Amino acid sequence: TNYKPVANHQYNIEYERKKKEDGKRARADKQHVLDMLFSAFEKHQYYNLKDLVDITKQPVVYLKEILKEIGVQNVKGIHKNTWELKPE
Amino acid sequence: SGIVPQLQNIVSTVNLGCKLDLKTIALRARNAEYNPKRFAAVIMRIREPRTTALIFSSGKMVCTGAKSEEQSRLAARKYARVVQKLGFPAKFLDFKIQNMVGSCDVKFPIRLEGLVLTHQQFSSYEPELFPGLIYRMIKPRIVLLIFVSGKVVLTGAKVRAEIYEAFENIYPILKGFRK
Amino acid sequence: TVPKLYRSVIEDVINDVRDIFLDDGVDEQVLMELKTLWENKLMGQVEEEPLNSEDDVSDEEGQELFDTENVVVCQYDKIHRSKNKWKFHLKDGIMNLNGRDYIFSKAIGDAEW
Amino acid sequence: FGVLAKIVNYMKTRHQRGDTHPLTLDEILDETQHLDIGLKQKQWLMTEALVNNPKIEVIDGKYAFKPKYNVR
Amino acid sequence: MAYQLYRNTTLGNSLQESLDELIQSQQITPQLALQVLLQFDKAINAALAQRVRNRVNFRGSLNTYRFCDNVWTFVLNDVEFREVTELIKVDKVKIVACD
Amino acid sequence: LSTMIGKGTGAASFDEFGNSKYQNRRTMSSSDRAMMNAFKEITTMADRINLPRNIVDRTNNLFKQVYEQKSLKGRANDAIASACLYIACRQEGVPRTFKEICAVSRISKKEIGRCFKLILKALETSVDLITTGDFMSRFCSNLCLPKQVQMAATHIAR
Amino acid sequence: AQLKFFEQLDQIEKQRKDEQEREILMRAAQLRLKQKAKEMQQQELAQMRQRDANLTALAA
Amino acid sequence: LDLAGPLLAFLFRGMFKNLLKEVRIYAQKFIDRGKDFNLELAIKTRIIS
Amino acid sequence: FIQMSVQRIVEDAPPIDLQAEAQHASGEVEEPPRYLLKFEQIYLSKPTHWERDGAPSPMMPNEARLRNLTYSAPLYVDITKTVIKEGEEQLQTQHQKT
Repeated sequence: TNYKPVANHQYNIEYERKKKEDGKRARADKQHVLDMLFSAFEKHQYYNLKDLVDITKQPVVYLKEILKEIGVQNVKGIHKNTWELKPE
Repeated sequence: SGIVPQLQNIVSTVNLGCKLDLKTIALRARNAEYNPKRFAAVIMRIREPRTTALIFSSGKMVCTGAKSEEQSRLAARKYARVVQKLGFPAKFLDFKIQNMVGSCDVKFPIRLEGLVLTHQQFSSYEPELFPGLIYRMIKPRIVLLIFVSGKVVLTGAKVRAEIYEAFENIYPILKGFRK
Repeated sequence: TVPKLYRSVIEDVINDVRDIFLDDGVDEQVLMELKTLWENKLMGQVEEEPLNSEDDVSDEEGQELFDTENVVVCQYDKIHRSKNKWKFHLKDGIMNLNGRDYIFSKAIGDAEW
Repeated sequence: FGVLAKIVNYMKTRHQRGDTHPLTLDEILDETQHLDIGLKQKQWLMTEALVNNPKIEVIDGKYAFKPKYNVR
Repeated sequence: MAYQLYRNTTLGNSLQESLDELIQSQQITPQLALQVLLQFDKAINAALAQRVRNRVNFRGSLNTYRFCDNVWTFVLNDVEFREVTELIKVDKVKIVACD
Repeated sequence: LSTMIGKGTGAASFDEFGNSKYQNRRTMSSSDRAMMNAFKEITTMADRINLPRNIVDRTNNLFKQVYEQKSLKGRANDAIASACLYIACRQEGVPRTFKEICAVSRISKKEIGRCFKLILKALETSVDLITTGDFMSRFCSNLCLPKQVQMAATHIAR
Repeated sequence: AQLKFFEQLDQIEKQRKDEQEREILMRAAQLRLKQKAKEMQQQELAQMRQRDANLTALAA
Repeated sequence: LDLAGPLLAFLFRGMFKNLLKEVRIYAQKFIDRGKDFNLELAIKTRIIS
Repeated sequence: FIQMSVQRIVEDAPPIDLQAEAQHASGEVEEPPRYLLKFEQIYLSKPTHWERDGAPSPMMPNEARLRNLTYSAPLYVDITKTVIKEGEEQLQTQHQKT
């Protein structure tokens, strides 16, 4: 019975179904993305790009472009160089 | 040979030469749908030519489902005119047929095993993956799906001449393996 | 049946707006007056650039402008289409057919294009 | 507070216009589609906290001259 | 700031007209009217979700369809709404769906 | 052309807070580390279904040729390794079904098949068509059927 | 209106009592601070939630 | 005197610990991704043998 | 060794406990699932040799001497896997003779 022939592993099909249902994150308008970013920054001062991507629910490239427009990367002793959501 | 393939689908790409707003097109068009989470273009369908077109924000459009070259061009023009009616400066630039699909029947069963044995350099027969034999013709760059029932489907053609020539090339070979 | 559901909805709505009426500092008589009025109101072209060569390639757009005909507003769980037909798993929603309202939980639909 | 950083970005684009003039908060809030209520007061407390560290210069009187180096 | 589906129906229209009358009378402020509409939307969504336990069916033909921002705008003709208890006939229908 | 260092003796080897071996040895290049990981995965997959070592070596050679040819650089490694294992089984004359390879590989059957087609094109080689007699031995043995039953099934299929 | 000002002063006393009468329950197991933090978190959701309303009104 | 049994028991103790370690690592990767790892794939058969 | 020590070594090993590292950055009230594995009931088969075809067959000792094979027997363990996703339901799937 071990290693029985299966077309696709069960866990993989579940994961694929979840990903397909969720879909790719859509590129929203600059205004709304900026507003969401500013509220997120209001929560507190420092954000990592990964969790910021999770919060904004935007493509990584588009979010990086918008964030490079205003925010600036600071090299810091927290753990690493991260983004700063304050424009100045 | 006495048999001519009949086209089942034609893919043609044309550039409108102007950027577009996908959301506006979706809101204002009749049969258009836009799901940026699913796909980045706008899917529209017209019943009279019985075709479907994908419209991108870059101004390039792809028309599929047309059974004839004239139908493809007319459908592309109709989609461009619909977009133009929505206020955009849509044009008809560099219309081209990217791919054509044709189907036919040889009216006899075929021994795909012998065919792949004889033409292993061009044949690919994997019943586990797909019951139809895949033949990659070289002189015309055409891919043929040959089935034991005799149905043959040709794809990858830019002009109808390629479809007809590929079938003309493949027919004697298939006749050599009649079951 | 549907009127009874409407009355239950009235109760839910008033209960839900009580807290807002307290938050905004407005007196509670507004809710009574609102309910009274609401109930009363209810009961060879080489140069191909020109696209003008074709005309009347569309249909009347006034249907969406009118919207006077019967209207169904609901939520969709799954919507599938296979080359001819549109299939509809519309979940709980409301329908306005010939003025009379209909309420449903599961709606199944098949249509042709 | 995020809307406040957005106002900072707004006045940055205002610098980009080159028509920078002594302003105040109400006109910016109006042109940025935001209201004038006690919310403006709490965000103005935040804004004065900003005036304590306004590297993007936001002074109270005739102001907004951000660039530490600025001639044209 | 909610789903905002049932506003363009008989119930939502009646509520909106009543709010308009009170606004004309100055009894309620427009912000209060908007808040009432939002609360009504929440309550109606919950009520339809919970207190409705009937299954319906329908068939017909489709003449138009649209999709944008997860909003379907189907337009069917000669629809027959079939239910186990009753059958209803309609010449045309517009189905607006959201999720 | 490398070496590596151990702990050695207990004295100055570990320093201020246990420096260890001054370091961690840190050897090689990706054009070899990736191939090494693929070889390990191939051995694991083969042992899962008790494939002989000659089939493993043929799979390793096929993977080396594919990996250096680089037409499948975009396809994930494990899919290439699984397809190579399938091709090696086919060339050795003991084919395993795509589902059988998927049973031991995290890669789905569809991706294995696509990489199999791509590897066939890249190598410009071919595999003999499978016949019903190829799978009779394994299927009958796994079903614990008698030898006469296996012969009857083979004859019936042929 | 003067009476309404007095009622507002009473509501301010009631909020102080509620915040402090249990800034003590937490200690026995900062309440105002926690409430403020909770309020801060909603702002981001509210707007992500809210502008959808604007587009849905345009769509329908 | 340590005969064949105790010696092989010592070796098998070591190797089963290593096998469980490898299962832990392999499963942890998939768990972090949120896929529901297959136990049969996790077990590295070569280790013990 | 085979009868007792192998089974005792399997049982003595602590159960494997696994959970995600605060995946999805949500409320995370123990939201990451907990996966627990416990090995049990070890089984040994008779010495077996699998051919190039993959068909199992008994391996006689003399054949092992002549063909330089190794005289070994397959070792199988029952494994029980429990998933605790804090969904108020725990599912304990069992894998037999792994």
